[PDB]
Amino acid sequence: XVQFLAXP
Amino acid sequence: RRGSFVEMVDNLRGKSGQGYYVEMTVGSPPQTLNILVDTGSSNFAVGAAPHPFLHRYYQRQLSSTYRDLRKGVYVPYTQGAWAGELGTDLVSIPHGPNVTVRANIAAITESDKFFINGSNWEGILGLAYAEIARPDDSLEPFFDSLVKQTHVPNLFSLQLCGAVGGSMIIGGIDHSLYTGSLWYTPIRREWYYEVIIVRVEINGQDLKMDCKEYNYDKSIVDSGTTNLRLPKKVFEAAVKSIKAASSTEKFPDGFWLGEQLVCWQAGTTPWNIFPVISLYLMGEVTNQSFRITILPQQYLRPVEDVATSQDDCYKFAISQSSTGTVMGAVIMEGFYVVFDRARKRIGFAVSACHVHDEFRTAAVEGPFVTLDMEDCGYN
Repeated sequence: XVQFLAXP
Repeated sequence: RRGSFVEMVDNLRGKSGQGYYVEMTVGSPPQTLNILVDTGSSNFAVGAAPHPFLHRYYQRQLSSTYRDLRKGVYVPYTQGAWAGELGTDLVSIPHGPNVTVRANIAAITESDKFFINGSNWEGILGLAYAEIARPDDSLEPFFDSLVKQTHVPNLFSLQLCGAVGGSMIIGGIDHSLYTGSLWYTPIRREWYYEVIIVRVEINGQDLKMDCKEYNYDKSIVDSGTTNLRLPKKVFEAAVKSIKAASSTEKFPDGFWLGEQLVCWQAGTTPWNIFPVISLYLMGEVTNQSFRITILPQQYLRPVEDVATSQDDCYKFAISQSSTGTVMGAVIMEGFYVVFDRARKRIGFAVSACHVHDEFRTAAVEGPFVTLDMEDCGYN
């Protein structure tokens, strides 16, 4: 696998 | 003889590499859902419409206490994204603290690469701070609401047990979950749970990079990420050093890139040929640090292999990042981790449940002397 917050 | 927080012990479940989840009860009458625990974000959200990978979902029309906020919300992750609708409703955690709070909840109506086929979870609980909440920092995160509405102390702790289970103690610390001492590192800033890494060693050997590289452009503790992720330059030097340390055995280039698996006959994995890895963290006193050390049992993850098979297959679970260091489950599974929000610090102690063997164990040791640690942080 899990890949949790992105800046997009 | 049982501790005060005994009813919270073993309240987490999961499938390896698929996150850890806790049961949460929402609405009135009760609708119980499995919720992924994610210290790497700040939105509480739940599946609220049918989806091929969901066995159950939140039915707002059946909850008499549901309140529509009349506002859409969108959350993108490193991988995955969902869109939904904001509201509030009553929320309790059956195997958590004995309180009920009115919380913000995002009802997920559409998603892409978010839910996982057969993971058993149906939503996500973002445990980080308001600064990174969507649509903005005015949307109070679950843990903020809990602390504001109730007596529950502003602290929680996580014990993730790899292979899947563990404990999330809310409002305190359970001493049966760890051995030895707790060592604390300051939370540099309240957005993600950001920390400062001051040195890295592979089998006792210093990687010898400028500490600024370890934290470019941030270092965070994130329970919703499987891997230990490292900035590109750090990843390359680490792989170089891990290869050199395990040289009595050869693996294809793609193994180190996570693109190829290697499998051993059941019960024969040569753990001993892989080195241990140590990260030193900034301590609570000037020029003082401590180190946490993990085993290959943490950074080589088994891939199921659900049905009984003759072969134990593994993936290398350290990978590269363009967004700084992420201490994911690979790190957390070795340790009991205390998110001490009240004192702006994160504690680490050796986990009572971490996977190890008869020759080596994960470790937390200090104190060490490290100079100029303040300069390590990205500005």
